[PDB]
Amino acid sequence: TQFEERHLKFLQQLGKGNFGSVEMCRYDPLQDNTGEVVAVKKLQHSTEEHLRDFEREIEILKSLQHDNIVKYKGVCYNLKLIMEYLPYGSLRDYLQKHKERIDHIKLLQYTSQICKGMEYLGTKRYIHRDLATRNILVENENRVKIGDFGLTKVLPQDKEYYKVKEPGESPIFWYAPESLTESKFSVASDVWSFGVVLYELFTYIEKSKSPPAEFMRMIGQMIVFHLIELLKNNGRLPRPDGCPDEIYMIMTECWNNNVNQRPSFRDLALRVDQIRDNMA
Ligand SMILES: CNS(=O)(=O)c1ccc(-c2cccc3ncc(-c4cc(OC)c(OC)c(OC)c4)nc23)cc1
Repeated sequence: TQFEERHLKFLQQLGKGNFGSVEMCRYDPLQDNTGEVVAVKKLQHSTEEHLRDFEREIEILKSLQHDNIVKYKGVCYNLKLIMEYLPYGSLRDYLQKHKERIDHIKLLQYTSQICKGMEYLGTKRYIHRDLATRNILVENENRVKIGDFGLTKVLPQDKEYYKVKEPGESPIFWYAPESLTESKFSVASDVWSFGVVLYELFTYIEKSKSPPAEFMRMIGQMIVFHLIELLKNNGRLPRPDGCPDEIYMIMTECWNNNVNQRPSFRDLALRVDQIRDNMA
């Protein structure tokens, strides 16, 4: 689980997000082109503050072992996080690319896996804070994984929420109202954002239907102010084209202004699994 920098061969840039950057590399310590391909995450620019967040992120990933969470492999130290490489990339891109070939039953299979991954985080009192299809990865056609933990926090021992306000662009169109108004993040705000993930899936990532596109439409520098007002006024993302009522109702329940009335991830998984069965 200690990887030597000299043996990591760069192949391509996989993405940037939240001050981190990820590369596809081949780890080839025998220098004979037989090593495995791995994903390598590094800081875009290493502050001492950002370095300390990165170290906690590594600890979090390392503590997670679950079929629907990307596998930690080790570190390389300019500290680098080494992970398994998932060959189908981000669910956001995969879904868009194969939309004509992925049915509702398959979306619910992915939805179910995301819920189980999230329930597992919950058991460790981890709050993901960045649930979005762009952060979900595809291992194969039957299996997705939560694939990034850059914003993930551990709840204090004595509170059910964690207050945090970072510099940078926040993904406001996936945020719960209380995250926008009070900077409070909790299992319940992860549930809110999960409802946005579910919306993303059922729109098949159609560009004009993205959460920023739909909310901007509804609002017409103070964008956060008007987003807050819209949500307090029960403005919501619409039912996606083709989305059944019972699935849209899962979304609308995740999007409760009342924090304590949102479903649990365990109940989300049950409902999804039941609807899946009914469809099969
Ligand atoms: C969305 N946030 S991010 O861009 O910083 C990011 C990028 C990569 C990963 C990541 C973390 C751990 C394992 C990964 N395995 C494969 C791919 C991946 C593979 C792709 O191709 C097969 C691809 O398409 C170019 C892609 O685009 C985002 C990501 N990405 C992996 C996590 C976050």
